[PDB]
Amino acid sequence: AAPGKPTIAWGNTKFAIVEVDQAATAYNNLVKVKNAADVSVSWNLWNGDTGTTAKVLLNGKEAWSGPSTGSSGTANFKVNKGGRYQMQVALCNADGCTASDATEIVVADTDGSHLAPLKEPLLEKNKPYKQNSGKVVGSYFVEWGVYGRNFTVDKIPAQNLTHLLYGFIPICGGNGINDSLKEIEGSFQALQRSCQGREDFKVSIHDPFAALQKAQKGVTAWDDPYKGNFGQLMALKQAHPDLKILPSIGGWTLSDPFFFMGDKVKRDRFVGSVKEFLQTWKFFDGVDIDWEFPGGKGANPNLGSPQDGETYVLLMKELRAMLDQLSVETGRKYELTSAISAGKDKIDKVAYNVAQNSMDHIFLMSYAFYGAFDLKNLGHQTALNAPAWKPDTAYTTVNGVNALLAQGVKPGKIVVGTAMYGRGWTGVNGYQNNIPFTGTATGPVKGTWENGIVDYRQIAGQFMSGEWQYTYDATAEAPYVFKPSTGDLITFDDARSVQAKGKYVLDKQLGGLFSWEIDADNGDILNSMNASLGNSAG
Amino acid sequence: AAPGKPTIAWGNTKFAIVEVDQAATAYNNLVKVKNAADVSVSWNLWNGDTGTTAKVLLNGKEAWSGPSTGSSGTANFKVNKGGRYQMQVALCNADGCTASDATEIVVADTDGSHLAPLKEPLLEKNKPYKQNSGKVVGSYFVEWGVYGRNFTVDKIPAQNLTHLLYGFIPICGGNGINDSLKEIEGSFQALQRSCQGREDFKVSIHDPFAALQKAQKGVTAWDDPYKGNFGQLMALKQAHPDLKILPSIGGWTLSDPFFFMGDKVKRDRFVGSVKEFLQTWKFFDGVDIDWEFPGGKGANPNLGSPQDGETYVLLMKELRAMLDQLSVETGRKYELTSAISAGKDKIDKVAYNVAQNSMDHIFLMSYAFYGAFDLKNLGHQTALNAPAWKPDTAYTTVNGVNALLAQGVKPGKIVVGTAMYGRGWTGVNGYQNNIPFTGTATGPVKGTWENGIVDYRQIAGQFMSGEWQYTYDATAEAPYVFKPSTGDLITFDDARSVQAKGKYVLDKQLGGLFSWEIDADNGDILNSMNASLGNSAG
Ligand SMILES: CC(=O)N[C@@H]1[C@@H](O)[C@H](O[C@@H]2O[C@H](CO)[C@@H](O[C@@H]3O[C@H](CO)[C@@H](O[C@@H]4O[C@H](CO)[C@@H](O)[C@H](O)[C@H]4NC(C)=O)[C@H](O)[C@H]3NC(C)=O)[C@H](O)[C@H]2NC(C)=O)[C@@H](CO)O[C@H]1O
Ligand SMILES: CC(=O)N[C@@H]1[C@@H](O)[C@H](O[C@@H]2O[C@H](CO)[C@@H](O[C@@H]3O[C@H](CO)[C@@H](O[C@@H]4O[C@H](CO)[C@@H](O)[C@H](O)[C@H]4NC(C)=O)[C@H](O)[C@H]3NC(C)=O)[C@H](O)[C@H]2NC(C)=O)[C@@H](CO)O[C@H]1O
Repeated sequence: AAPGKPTIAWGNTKFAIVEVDQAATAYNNLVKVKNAADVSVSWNLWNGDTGTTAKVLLNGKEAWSGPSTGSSGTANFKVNKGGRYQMQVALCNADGCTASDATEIVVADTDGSHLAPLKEPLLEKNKPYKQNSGKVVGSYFVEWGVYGRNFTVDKIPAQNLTHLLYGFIPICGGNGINDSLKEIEGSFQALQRSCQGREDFKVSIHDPFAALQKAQKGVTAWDDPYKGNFGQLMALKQAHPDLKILPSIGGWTLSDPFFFMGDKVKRDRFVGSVKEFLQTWKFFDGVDIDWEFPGGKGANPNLGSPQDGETYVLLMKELRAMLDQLSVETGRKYELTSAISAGKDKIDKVAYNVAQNSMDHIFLMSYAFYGAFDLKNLGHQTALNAPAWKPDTAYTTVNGVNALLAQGVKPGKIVVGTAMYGRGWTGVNGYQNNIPFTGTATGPVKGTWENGIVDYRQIAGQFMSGEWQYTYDATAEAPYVFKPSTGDLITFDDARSVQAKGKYVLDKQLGGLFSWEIDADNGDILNSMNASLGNSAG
Repeated sequence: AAPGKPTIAWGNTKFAIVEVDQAATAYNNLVKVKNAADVSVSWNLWNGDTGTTAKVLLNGKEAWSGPSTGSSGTANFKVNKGGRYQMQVALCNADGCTASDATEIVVADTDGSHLAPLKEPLLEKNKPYKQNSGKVVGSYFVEWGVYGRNFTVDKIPAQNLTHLLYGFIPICGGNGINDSLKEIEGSFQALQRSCQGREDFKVSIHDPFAALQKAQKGVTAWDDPYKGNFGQLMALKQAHPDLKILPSIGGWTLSDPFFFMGDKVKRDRFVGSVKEFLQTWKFFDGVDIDWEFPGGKGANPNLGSPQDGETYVLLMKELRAMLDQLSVETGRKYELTSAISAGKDKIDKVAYNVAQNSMDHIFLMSYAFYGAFDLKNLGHQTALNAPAWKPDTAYTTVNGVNALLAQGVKPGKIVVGTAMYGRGWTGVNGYQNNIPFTGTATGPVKGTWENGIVDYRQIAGQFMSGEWQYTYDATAEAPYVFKPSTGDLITFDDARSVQAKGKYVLDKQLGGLFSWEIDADNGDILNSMNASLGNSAG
């Protein structure tokens, strides 16, 4: 007669292809990529003949087989594809095979194949849009926003985006390489801990706790291998297979390392580490380079060289070559983007007409044109055009787009920036004809998280009432609120200025719109980005 | 400044003092009693000075301490008491100690200290009673009832009992020692597998899957160490701290080994294994001996000796001595009981007037007086008295009680048996004056699970309607149903006969009532046991 029916032993059923060390703070030790997950299963036979061969099946297919030598057995084998499997133990003899009931086993991987789709309801004022315009609709999500700002991946209105960028992936390096981090308490040290034993110029993760270990919706079980932002992004990719999720390298305080990349030894090491990062974290779809900025004038006053433009063009061509190789290895399309200054003095330091051939999209940072960093020359921080009182204004969106077009950049590559936050000053005084922008300020406006910067949510929630004046400048295409008693002035984007940017993109055949930063919107800004580009509601 | 605040690493938080091998079918390998659980905790420090000393606290008390030498650490230590603890990791230096948030850890033990109370709602017709009569209200639960009968520990109306007996714990032994098991397919083999490598005459668990591994309400997590009947009984003891839960050794098919216990070498080995079993499974409160029966005439026709009475008295005295020692070692009260034949021919083979001094209670099996085992001499199987048509009837409850009293047994030791099932015959014919008990039968009645035996639930649900006659014999104090067309006759207890037994117990100052078997009642029988003994509703 056939063997008796085995009973699968109680035991762990959760396994991973990319293992995470739960007691590691250095990136080198934190993740281990294997070619396959090590899986184990045991069984007991409470009644009958134990058979002569025991097998482990996954969805009916043999993953292991060996001699059946007693009432209990154990099998160890490898599983090289992530997902959930119905696993059975079958005992066979010449008279037949008898299979156990199935037990589900989970085989984790960083594409999120083991995870349920994170498909959460839209919050605040976000309304549903269908990405059918063919235009980019992007936004940045910040790693550290999960703490005070309490804005996690399950709160991103993901169906309303084509591109979701993660700021920021740091480049390892200590003294003289990431000195701009020292301006932020504990930040430089944090990177040195993450990069312990790791060469400089290789990428890492700045805050491994936020990126991978903090419990978040959908990834709360103790043995869920990937938690934090990366575990939720993987689940988000299961929910939105076409959303492009790009890791952004750099930003204001993590850009110093780019200034050393004129040394091809360092550049090659960096590019190779980006390739490894994408092989490790499969939910990511390319790389965004946010170098602020070629030529200097970024956070570090001691960096910047006339050689930076060349280095930027080389870097893009080599990134593209690496991504093209990864692309054919995997059958996937990988994207290469960059967030750049929108000021013509900085644009002119790079030959974008050449670099564009390596890039899918150029995220023109048409924001922060003005702000509390300059208390004497006030102006709209993210306007489309110059204002009527100063038609010579250098820093406007159109001027940055025009600088790119004048180099020969194709219009379709250019993605216009929208601000989901305002910049502002306090004590504004000595202005003429009721236009506060003609005076000078005494300091920054009180921000939501930091001086001189205010979330759009707070502008709409608190500064559109009481003594606050509201004006929409139709020449510049920019809103601003002003409190005459304290002289507080805030410049930002609102639904109408975003609609003007969107119409401008469609008229000039530009690539779409992107924003900084997603946690600060209440929905009004992203709704307008979507509507103004022609995306159908629903 | 004090050290930074550590983050407890994700990891297993469930540990056990008595470990269970998930891939073991032999009792020797299945459970491992340790003096303490091996616990482990790891931690990372994402910000700050790591301190110079790291400590693991349980409810604020140090369980481990060692030098803090880096950003991550691991501690291994022992916990010798079951329960749930709030565990913290603190990093200290001369300037202060900084403790992590707490993480609960579970330390399992077999008293059920790690489990939530299994306090389930009464089902079917069971109504709530308060054990305030001072009388025993007992019932047996069968290990194998969790399969076809689907009657699990969460279905026991536990608040309505003083004593819950578990049938049955087997005594290891193969050929010539447990031959009565061979009458049940796979049963003898099952015991040989459980007892592999274990000496004969030591106790074991007959079906380890039902007793410890089958998922049941309250004990379904893969890493819950104790599942099955024993895990639920532990949780039941957390819910009913005063309920006495006794393991019963023997029964109809596991009694053969007792017949060899005239050899003190074997008897001592048995008693020592009972002590070990109670040290291992702390939720149990003593031991019930169900030897059927001293003198033979049990399942095995080749066993029985005139020496059995002596062996029984010795066994009880030695069990009592072992329990008295365990009792003072633990501060607990342990009970020693026995289920015995109620026929005077069998009672007379034992000097109960002597054995009673070692026993807390005598469970008089005043049932199975008659049944399909004898097709020619029909009669009430569990009546209080003889019927009017045969006032010389030997097997009645009163006669068994009277045999005990005549030896000198104290009335308070005697617990009267009630049947939660009926016995019956088919083809009953040749009876006079409409009393079916005067005829003879052609075979057994069709049972619920086995021939000639019917659950009371089924008697009430199916055989109290249609062609079935119902009669209550007030002389005997016994109900019976009869189907004249097929000649099917069933004898059992009902609420009224149980009330007569209960009044009899109170009148004669007996110890209380017990029943066989709890899964077969729909609530009517246990309700009456409780009411008739004077227990207040509620
Ligand atoms: C003496 C003084 O008055 N000098 C003035 C100049 O400083 C000034 O030009 C503006 O200069 C500031 C630097 O202080 C600069 O603002 C940095 O701007 C970048 C964007 O280009 C920001 O970075 C990106 O966006 C967010 C923030 O918006 C970053 O946090 C993120 O890392 C980056 N990524 C993305 C995708 O957004 C920096 O955050 C920001 N830093 C500070 C300190 O604010 C403006 O870009 C400069 N503007 C131009 C047009 O160059 C000049 C012009 O107003 O006036 C001089 O007087
Ligand atoms: C030739 C023939 O006709 N002989 C008749 C005799 O057999 C007979 O006496 C009765 O004999 C049967 C044995 O066949 C016996 O029934 C065994 O009874 C015990 C209880 O005493 C049962 O065991 C316990 O209870 C349940 C069952 O009710 C068990 O399953 C459990 O293991 C035990 N524990 C508890 C707590 O309950 C046996 O299950 C049962 N076995 C069978 C096969 O049914 C009766 O006890 C005998 N009665 C007396 C008074 O001795 C005799 C009397 O009717 O008639 C002869 O003719």
